[PDB]
Amino acid sequence: YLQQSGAELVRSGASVKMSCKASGYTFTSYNMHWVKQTPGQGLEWIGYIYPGNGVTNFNQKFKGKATLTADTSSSTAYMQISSLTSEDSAVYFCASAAYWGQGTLVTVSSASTKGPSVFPLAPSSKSTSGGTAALGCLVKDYFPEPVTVSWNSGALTSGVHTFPAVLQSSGLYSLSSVVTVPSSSLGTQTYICNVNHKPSNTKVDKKVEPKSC
Amino acid sequence: DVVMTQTPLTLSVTIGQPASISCKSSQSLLYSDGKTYLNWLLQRPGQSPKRLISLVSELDSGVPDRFTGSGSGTDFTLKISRVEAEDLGVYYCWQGTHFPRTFGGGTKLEIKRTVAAPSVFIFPPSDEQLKSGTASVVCLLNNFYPREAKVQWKVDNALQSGNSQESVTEQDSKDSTYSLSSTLTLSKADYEKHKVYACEVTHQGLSSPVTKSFNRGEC
Amino acid sequence: PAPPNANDPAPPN
Repeated sequence: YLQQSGAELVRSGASVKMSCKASGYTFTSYNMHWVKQTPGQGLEWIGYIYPGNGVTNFNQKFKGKATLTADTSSSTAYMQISSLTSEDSAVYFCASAAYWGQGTLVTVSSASTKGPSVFPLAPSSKSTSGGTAALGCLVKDYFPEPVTVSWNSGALTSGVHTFPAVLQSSGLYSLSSVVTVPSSSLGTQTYICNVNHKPSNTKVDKKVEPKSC
Repeated sequence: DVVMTQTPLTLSVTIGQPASISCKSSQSLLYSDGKTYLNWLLQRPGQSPKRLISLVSELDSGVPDRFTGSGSGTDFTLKISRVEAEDLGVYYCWQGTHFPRTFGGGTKLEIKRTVAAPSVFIFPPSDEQLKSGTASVVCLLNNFYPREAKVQWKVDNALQSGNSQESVTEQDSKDSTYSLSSTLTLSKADYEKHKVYACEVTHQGLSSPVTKSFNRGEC
Repeated sequence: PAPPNANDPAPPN
């Protein structure tokens, strides 16, 4: 198991530092790799550090830009990338032995962060189909990606569809997260969408209430 | 650098079909300790990669025995004896023998299934959003196959263009369907000029187009 | 518990 640090917004020319905490295997017995995922979903190897002795090896493309370190007392690996440009916006993974981290999204931009507005998609007779009802939350006008959305503090996962964000003509992002549930249930169950946007330190919980129509 | 050539680019398979993916390296992957460091990964839609196979043929803990890896030297194959719905995603090979480490370009495995019509739902704008000066109307198409679908907005029966955005999910790992949202956005002033808001959906699973609609202010 | 195989060889000291 590899747990990476959260998404980052960083200015052009600045640096970023991200971490990867390891558990459940011998950290010092395997190379710790860092890998960039390109927009077209190719994977590109950056380098590794072998935590048993600190030796690093790099892709020539990232030499002089990437620094890799490993703290054996806390089983944590770090990658720093300096002099960032637009081509460095990507998801970055760590990988070691049989495991991959969940990825860290890095957006290189000089624009200010903006937290989302959250609005309910309320269920009604117009969002019923064959005995089920749909409801959701519209998460609008944030920058940069990502927002994470959970329902009922992560207790509600079945039938949830959190759509890929769209880019609005303003340059801000928007997404919706929806769930289908029994329509018989809307008077007794509570559906709360939990929206987190780390770059703006925004946390919103919104209870979605039915419309009477 | 050692180039990893993966084929095919896409696999479109039915449940139960065998599948195979080829990875050819531009140089031998035999290392001087006698091992061949060829790994296979699966990245399901929305997730990080997971390793399935290392040292050409050795399955990782928890990987179903439907998967087998074979090969030597420069030619390697991943085979699935019978595809299951959860096998969808992008498979990658990657070699650990040479510097830099390198990955194949990926093979996307998509599931072909029976046609399934969308369930269609519509959401009027919230009062919270209207108070802020904007009205977003959402049309949702849930759990359909194939992915092609036509969604048209009509406002007082006038066909709309230029004011909506769509987003589609990845294929579902359990039922192999897609879902889609279409969001019509207007200023409050424009929203308030019209009465009937409708989304009309055409899809191969529907015997005729489905319309969901509401009158402004009835909800 | 049989440790996972390496992805690639470790470097010498």
